[PDB]
Amino acid sequence: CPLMVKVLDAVRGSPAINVAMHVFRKAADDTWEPFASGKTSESGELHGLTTEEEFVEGIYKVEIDTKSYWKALGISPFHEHAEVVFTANDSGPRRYTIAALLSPYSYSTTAVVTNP
Amino acid sequence: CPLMVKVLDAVRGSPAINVAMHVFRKAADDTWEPFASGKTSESGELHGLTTEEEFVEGIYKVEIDTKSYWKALGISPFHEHAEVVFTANDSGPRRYTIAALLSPYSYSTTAVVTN
Amino acid sequence: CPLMVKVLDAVRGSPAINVAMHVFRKAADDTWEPFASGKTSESGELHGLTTEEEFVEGIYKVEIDTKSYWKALGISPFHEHAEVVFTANDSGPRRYTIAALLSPYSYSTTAVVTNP
Amino acid sequence: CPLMVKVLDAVRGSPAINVAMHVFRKAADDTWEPFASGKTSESGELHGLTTEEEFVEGIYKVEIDTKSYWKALGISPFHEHAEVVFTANDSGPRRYTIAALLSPYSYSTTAVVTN
Ligand SMILES: Cc1cc(OCC(=O)O)cc(C)c1Cc1ccc(O)c(C(C)C)c1
Ligand SMILES: Cc1cc(OCC(=O)O)cc(C)c1Cc1ccc(O)c(C(C)C)c1
Repeated sequence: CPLMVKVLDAVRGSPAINVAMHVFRKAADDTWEPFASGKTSESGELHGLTTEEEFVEGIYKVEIDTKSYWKALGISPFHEHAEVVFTANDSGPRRYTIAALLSPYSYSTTAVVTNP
Repeated sequence: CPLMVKVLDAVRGSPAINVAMHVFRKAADDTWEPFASGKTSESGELHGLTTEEEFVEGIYKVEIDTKSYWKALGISPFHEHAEVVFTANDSGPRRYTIAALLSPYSYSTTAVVTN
Repeated sequence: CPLMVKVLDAVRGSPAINVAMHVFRKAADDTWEPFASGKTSESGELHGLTTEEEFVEGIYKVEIDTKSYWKALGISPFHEHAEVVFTANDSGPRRYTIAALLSPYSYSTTAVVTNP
Repeated sequence: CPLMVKVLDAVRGSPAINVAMHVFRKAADDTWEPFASGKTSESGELHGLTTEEEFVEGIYKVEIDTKSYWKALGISPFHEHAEVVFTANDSGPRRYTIAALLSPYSYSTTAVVTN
Protein backbone atom coordinates (compact mmCIF):
# COMPACT_ATOMS: atom_id res chain seq x y z
CA CYS A 1 0.00 0.00 0.00
CA PRO A 2 0.90 3.75 0.21
CA LEU A 3 3.53 4.00 2.99
CA MET A 4 6.47 1.64 3.53
CA VAL A 5 9.62 2.08 5.60
CA LYS A 6 12.84 0.17 5.05
CA VAL A 7 15.64 0.47 7.62
CA LEU A 8 19.21 -0.70 7.13
CA ASP A 9 22.12 -1.12 9.53
CA ALA A 10 25.33 0.45 8.18
CA VAL A 11 27.59 -1.22 10.78
CA ARG A 12 26.52 -4.84 10.18
CA GLY A 13 25.46 -4.43 6.52
CA SER A 14 22.03 -5.93 7.21
CA PRO A 15 18.37 -4.96 7.54
CA ALA A 16 17.69 -3.35 10.88
CA ILE A 17 15.25 -5.82 12.42
CA ASN A 18 12.60 -5.18 15.14
CA VAL A 19 12.97 -1.42 14.97
CA ALA A 20 9.88 0.29 16.44
CA MET A 21 8.38 3.38 14.85
CA HIS A 22 5.34 5.59 15.31
CA VAL A 23 3.57 7.61 12.66
CA PHE A 24 1.73 10.85 13.50
CA ARG A 25 -0.48 13.21 11.46
CA LYS A 26 -0.60 16.94 12.16
CA ALA A 27 -4.15 17.91 13.14
CA ALA A 28 -6.17 20.99 12.05
CA ASP A 29 -5.33 22.42 15.53
CA ASP A 30 -1.54 21.91 14.91
CA THR A 31 -1.06 18.98 17.34
CA TRP A 32 0.54 15.58 16.40
CA GLU A 33 -2.16 12.91 16.36
CA PRO A 34 -1.14 9.20 16.58
CA PHE A 35 -1.64 7.74 13.10
CA ALA A 36 -0.03 4.24 13.06
CA SER A 37 2.86 2.20 14.45
CA GLY A 38 4.74 -1.03 13.97
CA LYS A 39 8.17 -2.64 14.05
CA THR A 40 10.41 -3.69 11.16
CA SER A 41 10.44 -7.30 10.00
CA GLU A 42 13.44 -9.58 9.39
CA SER A 43 13.87 -7.80 6.05
CA GLY A 44 14.01 -4.38 7.80
CA GLU A 45 10.61 -3.47 6.34
CA LEU A 46 7.36 -2.19 7.75
CA HIS A 47 4.28 -2.38 5.52
CA GLY A 48 0.55 -2.04 6.13
CA LEU A 49 0.68 1.15 8.15
CA THR A 50 -2.23 2.69 6.27
CA THR A 51 -4.62 2.48 3.33
CA GLU A 52 -5.14 4.64 0.26
CA GLU A 53 -8.41 6.15 1.65
CA GLU A 54 -7.13 6.78 5.18
CA PHE A 55 -3.84 8.32 3.97
CA VAL A 56 -5.29 11.65 3.02
CA GLU A 57 -3.38 14.94 2.42
CA GLY A 58 -1.50 16.21 5.42
CA ILE A 59 1.81 16.60 7.24
CA TYR A 60 3.07 13.25 8.56
CA LYS A 61 5.85 12.34 10.99
CA VAL A 62 7.54 8.97 11.22
CA GLU A 63 9.52 8.67 14.47
CA ILE A 64 11.93 5.71 14.21
CA ASP A 65 13.18 4.39 17.55
CA THR A 66 16.79 4.04 16.59
CA LYS A 67 18.12 4.50 20.16
CA SER A 68 16.46 1.29 21.38
CA TYR A 69 17.83 -0.58 18.36
CA TRP A 70 21.42 0.47 19.18
CA LYS A 71 20.97 0.00 22.95
CA ALA A 72 19.84 -3.64 22.43
CA LEU A 73 23.14 -4.15 20.53
CA GLY A 74 25.09 -2.75 23.47
CA ILE A 75 25.64 0.69 21.87
CA SER A 76 24.86 4.16 23.25
CA PRO A 77 24.11 6.07 20.02
CA PHE A 78 23.94 9.82 19.33
CA HIS A 79 20.31 10.25 18.24
CA GLU A 80 17.24 9.71 20.40
CA HIS A 81 15.37 8.74 17.22
CA ALA A 82 15.26 9.41 13.45
CA GLU A 83 12.34 11.60 12.45
CA VAL A 84 10.98 11.97 8.96
CA VAL A 85 8.49 14.83 8.57
CA PHE A 86 6.79 15.47 5.22
CA THR A 87 3.70 16.66 3.43
CA ALA A 88 1.98 13.73 1.70
CA ASN A 89 -0.47 13.53 -1.23
CA ASP A 90 -0.77 17.22 -1.86
CA SER A 91 -0.87 16.62 -5.66
CA GLY A 92 -3.01 13.52 -5.34
CA PRO A 93 -2.28 10.06 -3.93
CA ARG A 94 1.32 8.79 -4.11
CA ARG A 95 3.13 5.76 -2.69
CA TYR A 96 6.00 6.61 -0.31
CA THR A 97 8.95 4.41 0.61
CA ILE A 98 10.97 5.89 3.50
CA ALA A 99 14.51 4.44 3.46
CA ALA A 100 16.59 4.95 6.59
CA LEU A 101 20.25 3.98 6.95
CA LEU A 102 21.51 3.80 10.54
CA SER A 103 24.95 4.16 12.20
CA PRO A 104 25.56 4.92 15.86
CA TYR A 105 26.34 8.60 15.25
CA SER A 106 24.76 9.13 11.85
CA TYR A 107 21.50 8.53 10.02
CA SER A 108 20.48 9.17 6.44
CA THR A 109 16.92 9.16 5.20
CA THR A 110 15.58 9.19 1.67
CA ALA A 111 12.18 9.04 0.10
CA VAL A 112 11.08 7.20 -3.03
CA VAL A 113 7.80 8.75 -4.18
CA THR A 114 5.97 7.07 -7.04
CA ASN A 115 2.67 7.50 -8.76
CA PRO A 116 0.40 4.37 -8.32
CA CYS B 1 31.55 26.65 21.57
CA PRO B 2 29.82 23.53 22.71
CA LEU B 3 27.44 23.26 19.74
CA MET B 4 28.11 23.99 16.09
CA VAL B 5 26.01 23.05 13.02
CA LYS B 6 27.52 22.71 9.57
CA VAL B 7 25.21 22.25 6.55
CA LEU B 8 26.17 21.25 3.01
CA ASP B 9 24.22 21.25 -0.23
CA ALA B 10 24.56 18.02 -2.29
CA VAL B 11 22.92 19.50 -5.39
CA ARG B 12 25.09 22.61 -5.70
CA GLY B 13 28.26 21.20 -4.05
CA SER B 14 28.50 24.07 -1.62
CA PRO B 15 27.90 25.13 1.93
CA ALA B 16 24.18 25.56 2.45
CA ILE B 17 23.96 29.32 3.21
CA ASN B 18 21.24 31.18 5.15
CA VAL B 19 19.58 27.99 6.39
CA ALA B 20 17.50 28.83 9.47
CA MET B 21 17.30 26.52 12.44
CA HIS B 22 15.89 26.43 15.94
CA VAL B 23 17.25 24.61 18.98
CA PHE B 24 14.91 23.28 21.71
CA ARG B 25 15.34 21.65 25.12
CA LYS B 26 12.82 19.06 26.26
CA ALA B 27 10.94 20.32 29.30
CA ALA B 28 9.90 18.28 32.37
CA ASP B 29 6.38 17.99 30.91
CA ASP B 30 7.86 16.53 27.66
CA THR B 31 7.15 19.63 25.54
CA TRP B 32 9.93 21.24 23.55
CA GLU B 33 11.04 24.63 24.79
CA PRO B 34 12.82 26.71 22.09
CA PHE B 35 15.90 28.43 23.43
CA ALA B 36 18.24 29.24 20.56
CA SER B 37 18.24 29.90 16.81
CA GLY B 38 20.19 31.26 13.91
CA LYS B 39 20.99 30.87 10.28
CA THR B 40 24.06 29.44 8.59
CA SER B 41 26.88 31.64 7.42
CA GLU B 42 28.43 31.79 3.93
CA SER B 43 30.49 28.74 4.97
CA GLY B 44 27.32 26.84 5.99
CA GLU B 45 28.12 27.16 9.70
CA LEU B 46 26.16 28.26 12.72
CA HIS B 47 28.16 28.99 15.89
CA GLY B 48 27.35 30.62 19.21
CA LEU B 49 24.00 28.94 19.92
CA THR B 50 24.81 28.23 23.56
CA THR B 51 27.59 28.53 26.16
CA GLU B 52 29.26 25.79 28.22
CA GLU B 53 27.44 26.95 31.40
CA GLU B 54 24.02 27.02 29.79
CA PHE B 55 24.37 23.79 27.83
CA VAL B 56 23.48 21.41 30.68
CA GLU B 57 22.53 17.75 30.34
CA GLY B 58 19.17 17.19 28.74
CA ILE B 59 17.49 16.19 25.52
CA TYR B 60 17.93 18.76 22.74
CA LYS B 61 16.33 19.11 19.29
CA VAL B 62 17.78 21.01 16.33
CA GLU B 63 15.10 21.76 13.72
CA ILE B 64 16.66 22.74 10.43
CA ASP B 65 14.41 24.55 7.97
CA THR B 66 15.41 22.66 4.86
CA LYS B 67 12.07 23.27 3.18
CA SER B 68 12.63 27.09 3.09
CA TYR B 69 16.18 26.52 1.79
CA TRP B 70 14.96 24.42 -1.14
CA LYS B 71 12.05 26.78 -1.81
CA ALA B 72 14.51 29.70 -2.04
CA LEU B 73 16.43 27.73 -4.70
CA GLY B 74 13.30 26.87 -6.74
CA ILE B 75 13.69 23.17 -6.04
CA SER B 76 10.84 20.94 -4.84
CA PRO B 77 11.67 19.33 -1.47
CA PHE B 78 10.34 16.27 0.33
CA HIS B 79 10.88 17.04 3.99
CA GLU B 80 9.23 19.77 6.09
CA HIS B 81 12.52 20.07 7.98
CA ALA B 82 15.43 18.02 9.26
CA GLU B 83 15.41 17.32 13.00
CA VAL B 84 18.35 16.18 15.09
CA VAL B 85 17.27 14.91 18.50
CA PHE B 86 19.92 13.93 21.05
CA THR B 87 20.82 13.65 24.71
CA ALA B 88 23.60 16.02 25.55
CA ASN B 89 26.48 15.76 27.95
CA ASP B 90 25.50 12.37 29.38
CA SER B 91 28.92 11.78 30.88
CA GLY B 92 30.21 15.32 30.96
CA PRO B 93 30.48 18.35 28.67
CA ARG B 94 31.31 17.63 25.08
CA ARG B 95 31.78 19.74 21.98
CA TYR B 96 29.17 18.76 19.39
CA THR B 97 29.37 19.47 15.66
CA ILE B 98 26.16 18.48 13.84
CA ALA B 99 26.99 17.90 10.16
CA ALA B 100 24.01 17.89 7.85
CA LEU B 101 24.08 16.98 4.14
CA LEU B 102 21.02 18.08 2.19
CA SER B 103 19.37 16.84 -0.99
CA PRO B 104 15.80 17.60 -2.04
CA TYR B 105 14.56 14.07 -1.25
CA SER B 106 17.26 12.94 1.19
CA TYR B 107 19.29 14.17 4.11
CA SER B 108 21.90 12.81 6.43
CA THR B 109 23.05 13.97 9.77
CA THR B 110 26.10 13.05 11.74
CA ALA B 111 27.51 14.10 15.06
CA VAL B 112 31.17 14.74 15.75
CA VAL B 113 31.55 14.64 19.45
CA THR B 114 34.78 15.73 21.05
CA ASN B 115 36.25 16.19 24.52
CA CYS C 1 20.74 -14.43 -7.38
CA PRO C 2 23.94 -13.33 -5.53
CA LEU C 3 24.58 -9.72 -6.66
CA MET C 4 21.97 -6.99 -7.04
CA VAL C 5 22.38 -3.22 -7.32
CA LYS C 6 19.68 -0.70 -6.50
CA VAL C 7 20.24 2.97 -7.39
CA LEU C 8 18.14 5.87 -6.16
CA ASP C 9 17.96 9.52 -7.19
CA ALA C 10 18.06 11.86 -4.17
CA VAL C 11 17.01 14.96 -6.16
CA ARG C 12 13.82 13.54 -7.70
CA GLY C 13 13.05 10.98 -4.97
CA SER C 14 12.82 8.15 -7.50
CA PRO C 15 14.69 5.08 -8.72
CA ALA C 16 17.56 6.06 -10.96
CA ILE C 17 16.54 4.44 -14.24
CA ASN C 18 18.79 3.33 -17.16
CA VAL C 19 21.99 3.78 -15.19
CA ALA C 20 24.84 1.78 -16.79
CA MET C 21 27.35 -0.12 -14.69
CA HIS C 22 30.24 -2.50 -15.23
CA VAL C 23 31.47 -5.16 -12.85
CA PHE C 24 35.13 -6.25 -12.77
CA ARG C 25 37.00 -9.01 -10.90
CA LYS C 26 40.62 -8.61 -9.84
CA ALA C 27 42.73 -11.29 -11.55
CA ALA C 28 45.56 -13.42 -10.05
CA ASP C 29 47.95 -11.03 -11.91
CA ASP C 30 46.33 -7.95 -10.20
CA THR C 31 44.52 -6.59 -13.29
CA TRP C 32 40.74 -5.76 -13.45
CA GLU C 33 39.00 -8.33 -15.64
CA PRO C 34 35.53 -7.52 -17.09
CA PHE C 35 33.03 -9.60 -15.13
CA ALA C 36 29.50 -8.37 -16.05
CA SER C 37 27.50 -5.28 -17.00
CA GLY C 38 23.98 -3.98 -17.34
CA LYS C 39 21.72 -0.97 -16.82
CA THR C 40 19.15 -0.33 -14.10
CA SER C 41 15.48 -1.01 -14.77
CA GLU C 42 12.48 1.27 -14.17
CA SER C 43 12.69 0.24 -10.50
CA GLY C 44 16.38 1.34 -10.33
CA GLU C 45 17.47 -2.30 -10.02
CA LEU C 46 19.93 -4.50 -11.84
CA HIS C 47 19.67 -8.26 -11.29
CA GLY C 48 21.12 -11.29 -13.04
CA LEU C 49 24.70 -10.10 -13.20
CA THR C 50 26.07 -13.46 -12.09
CA THR C 51 25.35 -16.92 -10.71
CA GLU C 52 26.23 -18.65 -7.46
CA GLU C 53 28.91 -20.86 -9.15
CA GLU C 54 30.50 -18.10 -11.24
CA PHE C 55 30.61 -15.63 -8.32
CA VAL C 56 33.57 -17.17 -6.61
CA GLU C 57 35.82 -15.56 -3.92
CA GLY C 58 37.63 -12.48 -5.06
CA ILE C 59 37.86 -8.68 -5.10
CA TYR C 60 35.06 -7.15 -7.19
CA LYS C 61 34.50 -3.63 -8.51
CA VAL C 62 31.17 -2.19 -9.56
CA GLU C 63 31.65 1.02 -11.57
CA ILE C 64 28.32 2.89 -11.78
CA ASP C 65 28.11 5.44 -14.60
CA THR C 66 26.55 8.21 -12.60
CA LYS C 67 28.00 11.03 -14.78
CA SER C 68 25.99 9.92 -17.84
CA TYR C 69 22.85 9.68 -15.71
CA TRP C 70 23.21 13.31 -14.54
CA LYS C 71 24.34 14.58 -17.97
CA ALA C 72 21.17 13.14 -19.62
CA LEU C 73 19.18 15.21 -17.05
CA GLY C 74 21.08 18.34 -18.06
CA ILE C 75 23.41 18.29 -15.02
CA SER C 76 27.22 18.41 -14.87
CA PRO C 77 27.88 16.38 -11.68
CA PHE C 78 31.00 16.12 -9.51
CA HIS C 79 31.86 12.42 -9.81
CA GLU C 80 32.95 10.62 -12.97
CA HIS C 81 31.33 7.47 -11.55
CA ALA C 82 30.52 5.71 -8.23
CA GLU C 83 32.81 2.78 -7.56
CA VAL C 84 32.15 0.03 -5.08
CA VAL C 85 35.16 -2.23 -4.44
CA PHE C 86 34.87 -5.21 -2.09
CA THR C 87 36.01 -8.71 -1.27
CA ALA C 88 33.16 -11.17 -1.84
CA ASN C 89 32.46 -14.69 -0.49
CA ASP C 90 35.59 -15.04 1.56
CA SER C 91 33.63 -16.86 4.33
CA GLY C 92 31.51 -18.79 1.87
CA PRO C 93 28.78 -17.69 -0.55
CA ARG C 94 26.70 -14.63 0.39
CA ARG C 95 24.09 -12.54 -1.43
CA TYR C 96 25.06 -8.86 -1.88
CA THR C 97 22.73 -5.94 -2.49
CA ILE C 98 24.65 -2.76 -3.40
CA ALA C 99 22.48 0.31 -2.67
CA ALA C 100 23.61 3.59 -4.18
CA LEU C 101 21.99 6.97 -3.52
CA LEU C 102 22.88 9.69 -6.02
CA SER C 103 22.99 13.52 -5.89
CA PRO C 104 24.91 15.75 -8.29
CA TYR C 105 27.78 16.37 -5.84
CA SER C 106 27.34 13.46 -3.46
CA TYR C 107 26.91 9.70 -3.49
CA SER C 108 26.36 7.22 -0.69
CA THR C 109 26.75 3.49 -1.05
CA THR C 110 25.77 0.71 1.32
CA ALA C 111 25.87 -3.04 1.23
CA VAL C 112 23.31 -5.52 2.51
CA VAL C 113 25.05 -8.89 2.90
CA THR C 114 22.91 -11.88 3.76
CA ASN C 115 23.45 -15.58 4.09
CA PRO C 116 21.38 -17.57 1.47
CA CYS D 1 45.00 24.81 -0.88
CA PRO D 2 43.08 23.61 -3.86
CA LEU D 3 42.29 20.15 -2.48
CA MET D 4 41.40 19.14 1.05
CA VAL D 5 39.90 15.84 2.32
CA LYS D 6 37.92 15.62 5.52
CA VAL D 7 36.92 12.18 6.89
CA LEU D 8 34.45 11.40 9.67
CA ASP D 9 33.69 8.20 11.55
CA ALA D 10 29.95 7.41 11.89
CA VAL D 11 30.49 4.64 14.44
CA ARG D 12 32.62 6.60 16.91
CA GLY D 13 31.21 10.09 16.15
CA SER D 14 34.64 11.55 15.56
CA PRO D 15 37.08 12.66 12.94
CA ALA D 16 38.57 9.59 11.30
CA ILE D 17 42.27 9.94 12.29
CA ASN D 18 45.33 8.49 10.51
CA VAL D 19 43.36 7.40 7.45
CA ALA D 20 45.79 6.96 4.55
CA MET D 21 44.90 7.99 1.03
CA HIS D 22 46.50 8.30 -2.38
CA VAL D 23 45.70 10.78 -5.14
CA PHE D 24 46.13 9.85 -8.83
CA ARG D 25 45.86 11.68 -12.16
CA LYS D 26 44.59 9.80 -15.19
CA ALA D 27 47.33 9.55 -17.81
CA ALA D 28 46.93 9.90 -21.60
CA ASP D 29 46.98 6.09 -21.89
CA ASP D 30 44.08 5.87 -19.35
CA THR D 31 46.22 4.45 -16.52
CA TRP D 32 46.22 6.12 -13.12
CA GLU D 33 49.44 7.85 -12.18
CA PRO D 34 49.83 8.34 -8.39
CA PHE D 35 51.13 11.78 -7.54
CA ALA D 36 50.19 12.61 -3.96
CA SER D 37 49.35 10.98 -0.63
CA GLY D 38 48.99 11.48 3.07
CA LYS D 39 47.06 10.55 6.14
CA THR D 40 44.39 12.45 8.03
CA SER D 41 45.23 14.56 11.04
CA GLU D 42 43.66 14.38 14.51
CA SER D 43 40.82 16.53 13.09
CA GLY D 44 40.29 14.06 10.20
CA GLU D 45 41.79 16.45 7.64
CA LEU D 46 44.40 16.11 4.96
CA HIS D 47 45.77 19.36 3.47
CA GLY D 48 48.69 20.22 1.21
CA LEU D 49 48.27 17.45 -1.39
CA THR D 50 48.83 19.77 -4.34
CA THR D 51 49.40 23.43 -5.25
CA GLU D 52 47.33 25.71 -7.51
CA GLU D 53 50.02 25.57 -10.26
CA GLU D 54 50.30 21.80 -10.22
CA PHE D 55 46.59 21.06 -9.95
CA VAL D 56 45.77 21.42 -13.67
CA GLU D 57 42.61 20.23 -15.39
CA GLY D 58 42.32 16.48 -15.63
CA ILE D 59 40.62 13.48 -14.11
CA TYR D 60 41.74 12.77 -10.54
CA LYS D 61 41.13 9.81 -8.21
CA VAL D 62 41.35 9.88 -4.40
CA GLU D 63 41.68 6.35 -2.98
CA ILE D 64 40.92 6.32 0.72
CA ASP D 65 42.16 3.31 2.66
CA THR D 66 39.04 2.70 4.72
CA LYS D 67 39.77 -1.00 5.08
CA SER D 68 43.00 -0.34 7.08
CA TYR D 69 41.13 2.22 9.22
CA TRP D 70 38.44 -0.30 10.19
CA LYS D 71 41.01 -3.07 10.68
CA ALA D 72 42.92 -0.82 13.11
CA LEU D 73 39.68 -0.41 15.11
CA GLY D 74 38.91 -4.16 15.18
CA ILE D 75 35.77 -3.70 13.11
CA SER D 76 34.94 -5.82 10.05
CA PRO D 77 34.58 -3.65 6.92
CA PHE D 78 32.86 -4.19 3.59
CA HIS D 79 34.80 -2.03 1.17
CA GLU D 80 38.44 -2.42 0.07
CA HIS D 81 38.62 1.39 -0.07
CA ALA D 82 36.57 4.45 -0.92
CA GLU D 83 37.37 6.07 -4.27
CA VAL D 84 36.43 9.57 -5.35
CA VAL D 85 36.86 10.07 -9.09
CA PHE D 86 36.30 13.53 -10.58
CA THR D 87 37.22 15.95 -13.33
CA ALA D 88 38.98 18.94 -11.88
CA ASN D 89 38.96 22.57 -12.85
CA ASP D 90 36.72 22.15 -15.90
CA SER D 91 35.93 25.85 -16.08
CA GLY D 92 38.80 27.22 -14.07
CA PRO D 93 40.57 26.60 -10.75
CA ARG D 94 38.36 25.69 -7.86
CA ARG D 95 38.94 24.84 -4.22
CA TYR D 96 37.72 21.29 -3.56
CA THR D 97 36.89 19.83 -0.15
CA ILE D 98 36.10 16.10 -0.34
CA ALA D 99 33.98 15.16 2.70
CA ALA D 100 33.82 11.46 3.42
CA LEU D 101 31.58 9.81 6.04
CA LEU D 102 32.57 6.26 6.95
CA SER D 103 30.66 3.30 8.34
CA PRO D 104 31.81 -0.31 8.17
CA TYR D 105 29.26 -1.25 5.48
CA SER D 106 28.52 2.19 4.03
CA TYR D 107 30.24 5.38 2.99
CA SER D 108 29.26 8.68 1.49
CA THR D 109 31.29 11.26 -0.25
CA THR D 110 30.47 14.81 -1.10
CA ALA D 111 32.33 17.62 -2.78
CA VAL D 112 32.27 21.23 -1.66
CA VAL D 113 33.49 23.22 -4.55
CA THR D 114 34.29 26.88 -4.13
CA ASN D 115 35.65 29.77 -6.17
C1 LIG E 1 14.27 1.36 -1.53
C2 LIG E 1 14.81 -0.06 -1.27
C3 LIG E 1 13.92 -1.13 -1.19
C4 LIG E 1 14.38 -2.42 -0.96
O1 LIG E 1 13.47 -3.46 -0.88
C5 LIG E 1 13.95 -4.79 -0.51
C6 LIG E 1 14.84 -5.64 -1.42
O2 LIG E 1 14.88 -5.36 -2.64
O3 LIG E 1 15.48 -6.59 -0.92
C7 LIG E 1 15.74 -2.65 -0.81
C8 LIG E 1 16.63 -1.59 -0.88
C9 LIG E 1 18.13 -1.87 -0.71
C10 LIG E 1 16.17 -0.28 -1.10
C11 LIG E 1 17.15 0.88 -1.24
C12 LIG E 1 17.62 1.42 0.07
C13 LIG E 1 16.98 0.97 1.20
C14 LIG E 1 17.40 1.49 2.40
C15 LIG E 1 18.43 2.44 2.42
O4 LIG E 1 18.85 2.94 3.59
C16 LIG E 1 19.05 2.89 1.28
C17 LIG E 1 20.18 3.94 1.41
C18 LIG E 1 20.58 4.45 0.03
C19 LIG E 1 19.68 5.08 2.29
C20 LIG E 1 18.64 2.38 0.08
C1 LIG F 1 33.60 19.58 5.28
C2 LIG F 1 33.60 19.97 6.76
C3 LIG F 1 34.20 21.16 7.15
C4 LIG F 1 34.21 21.50 8.50
O1 LIG F 1 34.74 22.67 8.94
C5 LIG F 1 33.99 23.04 10.11
C6 LIG F 1 34.92 23.16 11.32
O2 LIG F 1 35.90 23.90 11.19
O3 LIG F 1 34.66 22.52 12.37
C7 LIG F 1 33.61 20.67 9.43
C8 LIG F 1 33.03 19.48 9.03
C9 LIG F 1 32.39 18.57 10.07
C10 LIG F 1 32.99 19.15 7.69
C11 LIG F 1 32.38 17.80 7.39
C12 LIG F 1 30.97 17.83 6.95
C13 LIG F 1 30.19 18.98 7.01
C14 LIG F 1 28.90 18.75 6.57
C15 LIG F 1 28.45 17.54 6.08
O4 LIG F 1 27.20 17.40 5.61
C16 LIG F 1 29.23 16.43 6.01
C17 LIG F 1 28.56 15.14 5.50
C18 LIG F 1 29.28 14.59 4.30
C19 LIG F 1 28.63 14.11 6.61
C20 LIG F 1 30.52 16.60 6.49
